[PDB]
Amino acid sequence: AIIGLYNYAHEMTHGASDREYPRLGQMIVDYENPLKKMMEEFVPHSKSLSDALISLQMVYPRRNLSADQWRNAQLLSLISAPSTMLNPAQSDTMPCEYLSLDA
Amino acid sequence: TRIRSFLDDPIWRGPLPSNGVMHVDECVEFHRLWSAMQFVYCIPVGTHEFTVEQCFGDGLHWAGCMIIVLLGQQRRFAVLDFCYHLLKVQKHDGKDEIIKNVPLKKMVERIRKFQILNDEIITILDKYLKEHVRCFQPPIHQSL
Amino acid sequence: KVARREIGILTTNKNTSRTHKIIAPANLERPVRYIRKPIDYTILDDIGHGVK
Amino acid sequence: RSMSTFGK
Amino acid sequence: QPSQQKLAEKLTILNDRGVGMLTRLYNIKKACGDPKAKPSYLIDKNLESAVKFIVRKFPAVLAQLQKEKSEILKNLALYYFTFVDVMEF
Amino acid sequence: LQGTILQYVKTLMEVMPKICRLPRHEYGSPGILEFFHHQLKDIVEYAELKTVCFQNLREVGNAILFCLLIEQSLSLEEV
Repeated sequence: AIIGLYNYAHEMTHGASDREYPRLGQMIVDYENPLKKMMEEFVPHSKSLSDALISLQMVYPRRNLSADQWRNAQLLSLISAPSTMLNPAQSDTMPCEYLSLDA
Repeated sequence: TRIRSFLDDPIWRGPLPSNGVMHVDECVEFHRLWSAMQFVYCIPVGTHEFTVEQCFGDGLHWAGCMIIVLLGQQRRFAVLDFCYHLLKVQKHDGKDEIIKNVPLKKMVERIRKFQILNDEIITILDKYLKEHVRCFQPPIHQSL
Repeated sequence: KVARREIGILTTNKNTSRTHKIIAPANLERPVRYIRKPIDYTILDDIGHGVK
Repeated sequence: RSMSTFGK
Repeated sequence: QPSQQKLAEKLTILNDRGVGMLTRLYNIKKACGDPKAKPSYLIDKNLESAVKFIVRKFPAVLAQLQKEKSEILKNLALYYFTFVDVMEF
Repeated sequence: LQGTILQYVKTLMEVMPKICRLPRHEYGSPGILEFFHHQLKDIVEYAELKTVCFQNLREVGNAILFCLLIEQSLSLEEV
């Protein structure tokens, strides 16, 4: 309605549809069912996207544990092993340690 | 301020920690001894026995907490206290038995009361008591 | 004066002050108008070792 | 505002 | 020319652009989902007869509407070109 | 503090368990209560813990409370 109304008023004033309308109106209807459209659109992307997602295997699963498993590992504890309070907390995947699980 | 100057004997703070940061399992600081004492007075007594509060009032805890605060041990006391740990776990598993004639439920109910009291006192003392931070060195490459 | 001098030893300044509940900034934030501008792939060229 | 009466 | 595709720059700039588009779109949805903030034209009874025709034809292509043509260009331009930016994004 | 209390603090500090860990949640609260009972048995059984240690501490506490409370009364009197 918005896109349509604006364009109508544009060709009712300038005797021509808005330059962007034809293409814009076509996107609106094509992605009317967003995921369905994008599922086919991403066929040629599937290779690179798959590789990226699959690499999450080394992160997501171990970042998505339960409270019991957190207690077993004594997560975030600084006093569980008193002799290492000086040692720097570190992994070879630093940014993956706090990367949002929600993301 | 003047009372803290009365606590210069090395027994209060104890020796330096092995990890170069703080004591954790060792019982060589006063607040640890206080934790043991707290364990004692949290123990429920007979229905017709007098309690520690009926005998000493809050004065006992004002003293214990004052020593802890003046020694600057209030933070580690909160983390390492025995009773606070028992309360923490009991609230998790919700278990209730009678260990050595000590009804766990009543035991943790009393611990909670003294916890509320201790927090109030410590906060008040800290409030009236209203710089340099000990930093650490990152790992050094054996080369240099 | 003698009595007050005797109790003065046991005292120190109580650093208390009085302010307002809310203090607005000297200069309120200026309402910025929205202006459309195209995607520009060169805005990071001067950050680090850029590539023109 | 120092109080000289209290030895300040 | 894989060393001049500027992937790091393009990814950074588009990702930021994306959040901007989401933010703009979010506000349009909320505004258009609330008959109190929704554009007057989508509310006025005397016009719904026309809107129905424009939508049913969409994207293929009114007595009262004729008079307010200048008013429509002014008041919908914001939402319209927001959609246009979403397309170009 | 520098007298009887200090004496008893130094005494009980040796009666204290040299080390005492905080058992994992896994052990359960009942087991933890039993663990503490055993580790702190000599403190629990110390005969003069209340008649002397607690008593002396209560006196210090009351002294502190008196100072606090008396100052508050003085403030009301002054105002």
